[PDB]
Amino acid sequence: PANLLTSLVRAHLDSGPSTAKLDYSKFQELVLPKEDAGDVQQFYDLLSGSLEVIRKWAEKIPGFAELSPADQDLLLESAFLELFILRLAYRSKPGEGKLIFCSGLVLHRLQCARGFGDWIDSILAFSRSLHSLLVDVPAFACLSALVLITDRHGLQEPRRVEELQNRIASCLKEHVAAVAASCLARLLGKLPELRTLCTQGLQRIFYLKLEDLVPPPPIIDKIFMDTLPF
Repeated sequence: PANLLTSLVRAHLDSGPSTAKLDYSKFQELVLPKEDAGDVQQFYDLLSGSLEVIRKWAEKIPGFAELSPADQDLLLESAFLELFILRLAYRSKPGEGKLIFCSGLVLHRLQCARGFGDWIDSILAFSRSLHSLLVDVPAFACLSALVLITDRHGLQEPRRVEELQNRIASCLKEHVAAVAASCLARLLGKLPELRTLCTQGLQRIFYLKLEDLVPPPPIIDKIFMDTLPF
């Protein structure tokens, strides 16, 4: 609460690199002057890097393993892209065009751009906007959880998901009051912006599957296919 807040913080901090574990060996500060196979493979590799991490993070959210197994899977699948983006935006340093991935790998915008396409600029724009809110770690630990624990079509126990959402929203509300209510509304406003960004992700994967230089890994492909409402 209390403990909830602390459990949520501990789960967030254990899901990402220590500042000490950052890896700059591939980082190129000046990128020399048409997407190829290596760019597409890296795109899928970067996305796949978060899969196990977000799963283990979710499992540490109190209540989440008390949802039905099918609702756990559906929540994770539906939120994956949004969670990948939000955590990336928050971890990264958009004033330097530095992307920081959950493995600790650091890359410059231009080293990713051909894989991600335009979407990476949209993600950096959202990241600079996220950074201007100066969201502290506890608030972010709640927000990220709220991205995951939210209503989706096909949940078996939507009310229990709603109750867990309420608990976390309450936790966040109280925390924001303690530290400092339009801040709260500003924070919460990032959730719909994130969805709209997730859409450009689905557009980029669609384009890549069309192009078919390298196919998406099975797990990313499944998320894509299951998250299509047609």
